[PDB]
Amino acid sequence: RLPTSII
Amino acid sequence: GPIRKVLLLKEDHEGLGISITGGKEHGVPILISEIHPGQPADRCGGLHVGDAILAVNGVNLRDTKHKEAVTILSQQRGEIEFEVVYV
Repeated sequence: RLPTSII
Repeated sequence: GPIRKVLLLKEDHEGLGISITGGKEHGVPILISEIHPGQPADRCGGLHVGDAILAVNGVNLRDTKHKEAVTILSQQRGEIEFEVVYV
């Protein structure tokens, strides 16, 4: 449901 | 918890060293979900999994959508100030 981004 | 200001030092060849979740379109804050070992966020000592990122270098992130936050966060260079809170 929730996006994850590696930054 | 208390709102904290935390300084992070990043070199130009590296990322921040975090994973973020959430965003306004999901009704939740930008949250740190991972601190990658040895990368700038880990090294700075003051950022942790579960912290909500309220602002970076004075830019409010409390109402940003996920991808807005990614763009803003990834633009920051050098000595970067975070405003965060662990709830």
